[PDB]
Parts: sequence; C-alpha cells; structure tokens
Amino acid sequence: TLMGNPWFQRKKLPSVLLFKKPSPFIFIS
Amino acid sequence: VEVIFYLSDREPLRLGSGEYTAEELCIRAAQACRISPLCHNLFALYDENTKLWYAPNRTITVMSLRLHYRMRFYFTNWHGTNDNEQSVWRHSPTPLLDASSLEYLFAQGQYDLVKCLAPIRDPKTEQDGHDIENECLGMAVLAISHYAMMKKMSYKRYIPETLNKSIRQRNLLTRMRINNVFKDFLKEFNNKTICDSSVSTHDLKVKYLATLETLTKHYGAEIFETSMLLISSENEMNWFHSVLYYEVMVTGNLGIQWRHKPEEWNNFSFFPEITHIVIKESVVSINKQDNKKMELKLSSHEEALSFVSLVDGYFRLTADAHHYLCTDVAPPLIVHNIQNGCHGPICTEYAINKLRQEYVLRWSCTDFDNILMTNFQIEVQKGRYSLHGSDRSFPSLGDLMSHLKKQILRTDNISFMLKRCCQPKPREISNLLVAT
Repeated sequence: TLMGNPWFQRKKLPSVLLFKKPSPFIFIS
Repeated sequence: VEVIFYLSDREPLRLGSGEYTAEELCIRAAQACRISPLCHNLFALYDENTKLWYAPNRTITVMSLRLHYRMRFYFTNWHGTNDNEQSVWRHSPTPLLDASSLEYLFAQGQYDLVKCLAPIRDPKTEQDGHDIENECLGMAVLAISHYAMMKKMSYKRYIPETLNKSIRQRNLLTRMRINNVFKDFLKEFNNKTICDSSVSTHDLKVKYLATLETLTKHYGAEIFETSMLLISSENEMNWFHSVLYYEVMVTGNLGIQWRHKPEEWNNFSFFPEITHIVIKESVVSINKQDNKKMELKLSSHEEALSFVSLVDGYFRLTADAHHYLCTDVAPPLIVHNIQNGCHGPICTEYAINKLRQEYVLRWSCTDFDNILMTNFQIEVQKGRYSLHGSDRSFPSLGDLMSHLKKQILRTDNISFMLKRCCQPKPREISNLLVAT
C-alpha cells in the first residue's frame, strides 16, 4: 500500500513551531 | 590555505605565505564576522578534514588547507528557554551571547544540522522516529521563516542529509505527502504563529538552537575516545586498559566526564577544580586540587592539544579569565596579558570597582585594536602600541607605559599622573566568567 506508513497520520504541528504565550484574558461587558 | 565562515554573505579569508597563530586568525575572523572582543574566546579554528581543533597558540605556515571558524565553547541552556535544565549567565557588577555570536551560532547550527555534524538522536520507537522527522520539518520551517523574515519578504536543503536520503527511498505519494505537510506547516507558521505569538528573529534562532540541544546527540559536547584511561585519587584507582573502548566527554556545564563506550557518565571534574594539565606526546594528564587525577592516551599529540585546548578554554570561561592550565596550549594573548598585567574585555564598572577597592588596563569591549586605560584609549596597530591622538608608537605596551608614566596627563580643567596598576587577581569575578 502507498499510504500504509506513518506520514499519513493526521498532521500535528511540530512542538518546535509552538511558541507559547501567556494569553491572559478578561471579560469586559 | 583559507578560513571559512558559516555565514553566507561572508566570503572566506584567504592567507598568503607566512606564519600565523590560530588566535590572531580568530581575531581577524571575529572582526570579519563582527564578533565582539567579549565573545571572541568562544570561537576556534576547526579542520573538518582531520576532525581536530587548533590550540590558540598553534602556528600555521603557508599548499591548500580549509579551516573552519567555529564557536567551540558552549553552555547548554544559555538561552534559558528550558525551564527544567540549568540556568547560564555572565556575571554583572546578563546573557552569554550577543547578537553577532547568536547569528553565527544559528548559521553554524543550521550547517551542523544539515551536514549531520549534529546527528539526530536515535528513535526510541517508530512513532518517536516519525516525530523526530516531523520536528526536522519544523526546523526547516524555522530556518526558511527566519531567512524570509531577515530579508523582509523546498525543505530538502534545511534538514539532515540522512533524513533526506531516507525520504528519497519512499514512494512518490509519500514524498508528495511530506511536501504537502511541510507546506502546510510553513504557511500556518508564517501566517498565524509569527503574528499570534509575536515571534521575532531572536526567538526563532533561540528556539532553533534550543531545539538542537534536544533533537541531536551531545550538542555542544566534545567526546574523545581512548583505550588507555587512568583515574586515581587517595580513595580509588581505576585503570582501564583493554579498537577504542573508553570515552571522555567534555562539556561547559558538567565539565569532564568519562565512561565505557557502549553506562551513565562518571563525573571526574568541573573546571575550577583543575590545578594543571600536562601533555606528553599523545598522553594527557589532568590534575585536580585534591590531587585526584585523570590520565588518558589519545591518538596523537594534535588531539591532545585539541582536548587540552578545550579544557583550558572552559577553565578560562568558568574559573579564571587570566590564567592557563598548560603551556603547550597557552594562548599568546593570555600570556602577554599576564606579563603586562592587562585585563580582558571586562565592563568598565568592574574596573571602577577594582580601583575603588585598591589605574587599570583592560582590552576594549567594542573593538580588538584598542586597550582601555582607566577612560582613555590606547591604540594597538600591527604589533605597535600608542596613545590615541598621539603620533609616537612603541614596540610593546610596556615601553609605552614606561614612557607614559613620565607624563603629566591633562583633561579638561584637570591634571594628573599615572600611579600604579591594579593588575588582575586569581579567580576574581567578572562578566568574562560564566556562572552555572
């Protein structure tokens, strides 16, 4: 089979491309 | 004979006939790459052919020889983005690297990753392997993104060649797949992540190198092999004497460690504990303060010089900026500076403080052709020393000083004379030293 290998798993963003941020939030009405 | 840089826009330094030392070629290299006087000692010349480093004092005479300007000395997590690992910093009266060194290290890192001098770690499982490959795609995305970002604007040339050859062995559909996945990563990164996480070029280089620290084997470490190893103290004697069977690893954070070649590494010593190092032919003998010692037989005198250069450099980086552990690898500048009671590129604050405690001579933090006297500029032009603004030079700093001490120095509304020099003291703290 052509697709019977790990590269046809669902894409997952490499953690090397994960630049975390604090992302605090506030609810203002 | 030429010195190569991992920076692309920098053409290589070609040398004519004559004698040079690795140190002054490193000075020239540093000036060419805008490397600061502060970071200069982090670099060294590497022969990619013989796979050996040059000691600072090694003489080169001109044939055809390709040497590489490499950042040699390294401290894992210098970047500080690893919340688990140790923290590294320069003392203040402050990060390790400046922008120049960072850029060069980034370029060098890319080079190492692609040419596989930084070999990718072995997979624990098939899944882990695939994850590694994915990370490599990520690294490619980082590299390309950075390039595009720098100039204000295929993954194949940005991943390890091994993985490239591996991928080239898979069916065409899978290769199309890898292309698509990579394109999606790149697009999603540049369109969303750059803006959302406000990713600068700095952060990018940092994450790249930080990732190299965990993606590849023994990054920033130097491993030397031997079949004749001796560790001896007042408590133990371990004599290993069987192809090579034993490994001695050198790193900035952990120092000198050793093990049987495939065991967990055994700690022999951190650098400030070392008193001195002796070389005889290929045999290296390292001595600690408590008289515990290591002896090992390397494959040549050159490799010995390489090893001891590494250890001596780290000692200079972590223990005493104005000292050397072995005459055979003694840097000319450290020697001449010891002889002339002159400091390395310390901050002016340290100089002031040292004056408060008890003039001071120190190399400039900005450029290599100047010695700051505490603030007044002294110029060093091609072996000759002179006061800035004057037109009379001397064959050495000492003669200049001798002549200088006899003068009445005038500044705006003030007159005085040089008195005495507060030369460097053993193992004193300064920004020249890396705290770990």
